Amino acid sequence: MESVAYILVLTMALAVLFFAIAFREPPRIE
Amino acid sequence: MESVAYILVLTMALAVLFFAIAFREPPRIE
Amino acid sequence: GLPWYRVHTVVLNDPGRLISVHLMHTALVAGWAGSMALYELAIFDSSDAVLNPMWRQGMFVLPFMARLGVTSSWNGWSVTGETGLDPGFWSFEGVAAAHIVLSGLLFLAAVWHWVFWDLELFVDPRTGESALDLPKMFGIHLFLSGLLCFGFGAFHLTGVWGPGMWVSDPYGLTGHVQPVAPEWGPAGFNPFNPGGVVAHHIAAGIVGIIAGLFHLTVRPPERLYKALRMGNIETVLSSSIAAVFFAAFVVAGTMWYGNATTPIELFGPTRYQWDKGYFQEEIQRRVDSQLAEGASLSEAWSTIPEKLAFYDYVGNSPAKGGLFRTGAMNSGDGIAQEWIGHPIFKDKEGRELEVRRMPNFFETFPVIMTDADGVVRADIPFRRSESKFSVEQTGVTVSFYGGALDGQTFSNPSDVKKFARKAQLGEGFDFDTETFNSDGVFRTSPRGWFTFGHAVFALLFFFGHIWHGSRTLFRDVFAGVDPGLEEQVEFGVFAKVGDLSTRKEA
Amino acid sequence: ESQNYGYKFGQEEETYNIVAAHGYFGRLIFQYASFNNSRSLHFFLGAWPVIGIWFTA
Amino acid sequence: MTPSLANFLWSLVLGAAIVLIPATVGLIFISQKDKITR
Amino acid sequence: MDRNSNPNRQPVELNRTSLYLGLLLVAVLGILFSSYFFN
Amino acid sequence: MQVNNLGFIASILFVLVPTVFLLILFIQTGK
Amino acid sequence: MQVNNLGFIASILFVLVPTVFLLILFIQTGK
Amino acid sequence: LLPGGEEVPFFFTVKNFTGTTEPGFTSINSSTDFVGDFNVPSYRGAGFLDPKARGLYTGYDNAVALPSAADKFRTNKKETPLGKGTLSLQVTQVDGSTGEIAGIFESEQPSDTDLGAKEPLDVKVRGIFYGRVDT
Amino acid sequence: AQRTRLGDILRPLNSEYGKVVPGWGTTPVMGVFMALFLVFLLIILQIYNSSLILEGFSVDWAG
Ligand code: CLA
Ligand code: CLA
Ligand code: CLA
Ligand code: CLA
Ligand code: CLA
Ligand code: CLA
Ligand SMILES: CC(C)=CCC/C(C)=C/CC/C(C)=C\CC/C(C)=C/CC/C(C)=C/CC/C(C)=C/CC/C(C)=C/CC/C(C)=C/CC/C(C)=C/CC1=CC(=O)C(C)=C(C)C1=O
Ligand SMILES: CCCCCCCCCCCCCCCC(=O)OC[C@H](CO[C@@H]1O[C@H](CS(=O)(=O)O)[C@@H](O)[C@H](O)[C@H]1O)OC(=O)CCCCCCCCCCCCCCC
Ligand SMILES: CC1=C(/C=C/C(C)=C/C=C/C(C)=C/C=C/C=C(C)/C=C/C=C(C)/C=C/C2=C(C)CCCC2(C)C)C(C)(C)CCC1
Ligand SMILES: CCCCCCCCCCCCO[C@@H]1O[C@H](CO)[C@@H](O[C@H]2O[C@H](CO)[C@@H](O)[C@H](O)[C@H]2O)[C@H](O)[C@H]1O
Ligand SMILES: [Ca+2]
Repeated sequence: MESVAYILVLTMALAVLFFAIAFREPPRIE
Repeated sequence: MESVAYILVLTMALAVLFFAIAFREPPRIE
Repeated sequence: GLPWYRVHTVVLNDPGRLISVHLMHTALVAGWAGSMALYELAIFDSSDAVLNPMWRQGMFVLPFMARLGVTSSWNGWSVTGETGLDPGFWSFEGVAAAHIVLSGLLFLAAVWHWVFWDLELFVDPRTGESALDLPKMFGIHLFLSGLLCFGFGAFHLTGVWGPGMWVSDPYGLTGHVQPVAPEWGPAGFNPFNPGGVVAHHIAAGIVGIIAGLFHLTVRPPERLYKALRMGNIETVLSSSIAAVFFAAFVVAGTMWYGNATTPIELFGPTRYQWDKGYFQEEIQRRVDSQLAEGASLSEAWSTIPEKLAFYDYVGNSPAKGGLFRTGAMNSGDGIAQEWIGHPIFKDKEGRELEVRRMPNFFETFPVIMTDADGVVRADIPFRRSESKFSVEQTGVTVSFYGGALDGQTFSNPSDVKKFARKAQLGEGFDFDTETFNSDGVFRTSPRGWFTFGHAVFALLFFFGHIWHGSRTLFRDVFAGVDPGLEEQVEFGVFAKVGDLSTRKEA
Repeated sequence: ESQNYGYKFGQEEETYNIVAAHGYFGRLIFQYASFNNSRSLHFFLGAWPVIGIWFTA
Repeated sequence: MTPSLANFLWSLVLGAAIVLIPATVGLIFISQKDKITR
Repeated sequence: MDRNSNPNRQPVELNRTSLYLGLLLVAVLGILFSSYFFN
Repeated sequence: MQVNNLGFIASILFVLVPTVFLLILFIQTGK
Repeated sequence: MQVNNLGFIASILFVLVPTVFLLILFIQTGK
Repeated sequence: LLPGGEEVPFFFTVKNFTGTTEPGFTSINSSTDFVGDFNVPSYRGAGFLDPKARGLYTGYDNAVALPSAADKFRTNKKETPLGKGTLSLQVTQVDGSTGEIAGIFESEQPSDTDLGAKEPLDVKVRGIFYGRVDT
Repeated sequence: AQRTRLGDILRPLNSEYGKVVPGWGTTPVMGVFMALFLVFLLIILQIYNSSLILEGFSVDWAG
């Protein structure tokens, strides 16, 4: 069942990549 | 090692009791 | 700000974000279905469809795939025991994959609908505010529900374009997916008739199409519009929660009692089959038929299939589990390996004796052996100071016919008492306990776990109906009563309760 | 916001309408089964489980 | 056609005729007689 | 298409008394159910 | 004692996840 | 596989505790 | 590959096959069935090394990665026993101009034991055959 | 309110918010259909309960 933990940490990393790209803090010139 | 989990949940409840008494939201008349 | 229990209320007047959260919920349900199927496939043992079927292994979503036509893996194996079968894409793995892809697509569509919340579709052109014509929405959704219901009945279940559904013999020995013709008579309301399920879906789909048309075309009466608050989406939430718990109570009942849609090869036997000796009576009928043809006892008992004897075992009854006895039934008694055969217990005077079987109610049960006319001839005594019918005292021997112990006779009271305790549980089986480290207490099947979940959810969803129905009907006083309300509530002032125009002035 | 923020600790006014409550409960059963006196009602609330627990003790 | 089917149909008829219909008739009658003056 | 700001947003609150009540509820539910989880 | 092998992780997560939810919501209050 | 019996709880807690710390600090930002 | 994902390697062979017919043959024709036995050597030779470098005439005789538990595994002792198989060659086509013969075969033989780690499975192989008989 | 092609196709299907038939409308026919539905649910419940036995089948796994 160690495969479940490996899939979970890899999925967490990929989901963080998705949210960090698609919902980044947008760069703004002020 | 199930005793560790039992001690932890009982300790968490007692600590919540301490913090809920000693550091409660103080009642104020406004 | 909002309390924690009211956070989702931000979508209440936001139809775009309401769609988004609906999409997200659906994405999560589809992703659960895919991931649960993948986990089950990662741990499913397909080597023995007789003594280790899916309901002994804790398989929850695999029987629902099996029910509607998906019976086979990519990796060779079918749940029907067949091998060498080509499912195409629609194996268990393909279905799980499709649900995972669907879940990803619905997640992406949720994201779009969250960001792009402010679509003009969602605004009344008369006013500027957001508005949903809920009766017209109902007509559209009911029409489509009727179309999908009719199509699932007429094409999928009939096999006209589709696989059909799981059907079986009454004793769960020959279960397979086949096309089913509808049954248009009163036997279409027999719950064990699959043709009744096909007829339902054709007729209710047709009625749903017709009712969709009415609801697409005819506006509500003003009395019903104001009475049921049809401009409030919470009224739809209340009535939908009501229909949903009705349906949940129904599926819990048809899971627990048995149905054409809950076959015993997929979910395990019912508790009522053990209660009435359903399988015992059939096995005995079959042996008696073979004895009437002229066979010997060993010959007659050897023709009983191991699957049929496996159904006649109390550890396969779903009323023997525990709330915190978790997992597969294989984690309980073990993985079943072989039927030991049928015991016949005889006393020293050659009276055949049957061990009284353990009922579903009893965690423990005394070992009692009665003769043909219901007289207790043997038992295992608790107190052996004044025992009169101990196995040792009555000279009980046991001979096995069929199975692993065929032709053997046991006379040691240790073995005879052990086989008596085995006969208490029904047909005796040899179990492998070291593979799953089985602890020796019975688990319930997927049938019992489904019934529990759905009975409990249905009961909790009654509260949700009453809560949301109340919040619909009492929305004007949700933040509190009017600051007056003194003369309206007094006794005798008005002829009608609460009606201001009916004042007596007396 | 939560309805509990409609009460201020130490406020002099009553936070609910006892007459509405009485007018509800005296129509739920009948008029004289309902307390119109808050002191009588609170006494009954105190007295009933105290007497019951005294008896079972 | 069975005795239990006949008893069910008679149950429908007598549930209407004993409970539902005279309650409906008496309620309509006493409502139209004992009206409220507004 | 424009990404317009949503006006239906509201802040969420959990006061300190509610936090103490929730933490106590969570702790006593753990106390109650831990023996059954261990079985 | 021969306890459930998932009992410890179930107990810790069953306590920890709502504890985390309450702490998150409390600390952000006043924003 | 005969893995460490504490490996699952160690991995989940080793991920979850700093994840919770970061989520707590992020959600309260702007107070 | 079997249904269930079990991969069965086996040493398909006709090594030292001796096969007799029924007596009373004056020719080779469509009724000639050579039924007999052949040797099946072990799938892995005695020079094969397992993933922990254990073998028969080479490699360790113990589990060196577990120094306090090195000799508690029965897989430390490798063996390569000689198995036996049955082969039926049924001739169905005889070209007497060139001495060519063709037909079908059914064969039964054990599978790979992986140096005696596991029990061999029974493998049945059916196919076709050709030969040239030198008159 | 942002316009989209699909929104323009779907717009007349969300344009009659609040439109009612005055008075009681079709409520009597609706009540008739609810009464027939209640009778249907009673029939299938009593069949499943074995309080209503019909010829041609038996409520059992064999049928
Ligand atoms: C293309 C669409 C599609 C298809 C073909 C499937 C197909 C399948 N799904 Mg998947 N599913 C889908 C979309 C789809 N799904 C979506 C969008 C979700 C997210 C909500 C899911 C979530 C999901 C779960 C959670 C599960 C499946 C499962 C399954 C399998 C069993 C289905 C079953 O028993 O249905 C049962 C469906 C019903 C009994 C429908 C009941 C509807 C009620 C009776 C009607 C309600 C009243 C009605 C509206 C009013 C009357 C109308 C009338 C008058 C006409 C099957 C392989 C199961 C499985 O085996 O998983 C691997 C399972 O557990 N699915
Ligand atoms: C030829 C036409 C035809 C045929 C053959 C069928 C055949 C069937 N219908 Mg369908 N039906 C049809 C047309 C048809 N229908 C049409 C035109 C409609 C109108 C759209 C319906 C609407 C309909 C509904 C709404 C239901 C059926 C059901 C059924 C099944 C009944 C057997 C069963 O399992 O009952 C079992 C179910 C019941 C006996 C109903 C239970 C009612 C409960 C007791 C009331 C609930 C009270 C409360 C909420 C519960 C609390 C209990 C407490 C202890 C907690 C069967 C497959 C039922 C079904 O699908 O069951 C799986 C069902 O519920 N039918
Ligand atoms: C209706 C839902 C449903 C049903 C019937 C089943 C049924 C089943 N599943 Mg599946 N499962 C589901 C949902 C469901 N599952 C979901 C959503 C997930 C994802 C988390 C899983 C993940 C899953 C896994 C990973 C496994 C199963 C397995 C199983 C089997 C064993 C069940 C078991 O041991 O439960 C035990 C249930 C309990 C001990 C009850 C716990 C309920 C808690 C204690 C209630 C808490 C009360 C609450 C705190 C009080 C509120 C407080 C108050 C203030 C309000 C069984 C066939 C197992 C199996 O055999 O797989 C083949 C298995 O390994 N399932
Ligand atoms: C389709 C079903 C459905 C839907 C769409 C809603 C929707 C809603 N409900 Mg209702 N409700 C339902 C069923 C439903 N409920 C049922 C079944 C019950 C009885 C248990 C209730 C009892 C109820 C109450 C008492 C209240 C609501 C409230 C609300 C509103 C805000 C809820 C919120 O912010 O939660 C936020 C919740 C959390 C942040 C934490 C919830 C943690 C739960 C306890 C466990 C998590 C569950 C798990 C993740 C998912 C499994 C559930 C699934 C198996 C069904 C929202 C309109 C509230 C309202 O009216 O506000 C105005 C309110 O006070 N509901
Ligand atoms: C304690 C039970 C209870 C209570 C207090 C309520 C209360 C409410 N319901 Mg719910 N409802 C219930 C059960 C309940 N309901 C059940 C079991 C269902 C079926 C699943 C529904 C379905 C439902 C819908 C669909 C709607 C409501 C609505 C409402 C609200 C308006 C009043 C109304 O329509 O009542 C409903 C009236 C009753 C429950 C009484 C009916 C009396 C029955 C018909 C007698 C029949 C006797 C029968 C022949 C006995 C034979 C059975 C035997 C053979 C087994 C209100 C909040 C409406 C709403 O939410 O508005 C915002 C709405 O749209 N209810
Ligand atoms: C549904 C069925 C039912 C119900 C409702 C009750 C109800 C009751 N039973 Mg009964 N009982 C039942 C079935 C039932 N029983 C059955 C089936 C049996 C047979 C198996 C019994 C056998 C039985 C016995 C033998 C006794 C009861 C007693 C009682 C009472 C217990 C409450 C009590 O004494 O509070 C009173 C309050 C207390 C005891 C609490 C004192 C608290 C102290 C003062 C402070 C403690 C502080 C704590 C340590 C720390 C606080 C936390 C924090 C501050 C640190 C209550 C009236 C008991 C009784 O009558 O008591 C006299 C009793 O002794 N019952
Ligand atoms: C046509 C057809 C078929 C329809 C039928 C209807 C019809 C037309 C018929 C007419 C005839 C008719 C109506 C009757 C005949 C039918 C019949 C015989 C009915 C049976 C009646 C029956 C089964 C009754 C038993 C159920 C019942 C309600 C029991 C009594 C309950 C009761 C007395 C409880 C109150 C007890 C009590 C101490 C009250 C206080 C409780 C309490 C502490 C509350 C707290 C509280 C109270 C307050 O006070 C306020 C303020 C506040 C703050 C507050 O906290
Ligand atoms: C155990 C206790 C039993 C309790 C029973 C007591 C009575 C229950 C009340 C029933 C209420 C039902 C809906 C409300 C009435 C209504 O629609 O408006 C009243 C309407 C229109 O009012 C008329 O309407 C006219 C115009 S319009 O239609 O309103 O626009 C208007 O001009 C006129 O003034 C007005 O009167 O009057 C009628 O036409 C009455 C029709 C009958 C009512 C339909 C109920 C359906 C149930 C059928 C059951 C049997 C079926 C058999 C199945 C096997
Ligand atoms: C993004 C994307 C994608 C992906 C997707 C994926 C990968 C997914 C998934 C998903 C998943 C994989 C999911 C899931 C889920 C799960 C769930 C949703 C669950 C749950 C839970 C619950 C709810 C439970 C609860 C409970 C408990 C905890 C215990 C007991 C009690 C109960 C049962 C209640 C793709 C590429 C395709 C496409 C593109 C996009
Ligand atoms: C969207 C796709 C992304 C990747 C997600 C897919 C993986 C998720 C888990 C589901 C896998 C289930 O698929 C199944 O897994 C098991 C476990 O390895 C495989 O089983 C394989 O290994 C086991 C033991 O290691 C052997 O006993 C078995 O003979 C062998 O075939 C099955 O051959 C495969 O069909
Ligand atoms: Ca004596």
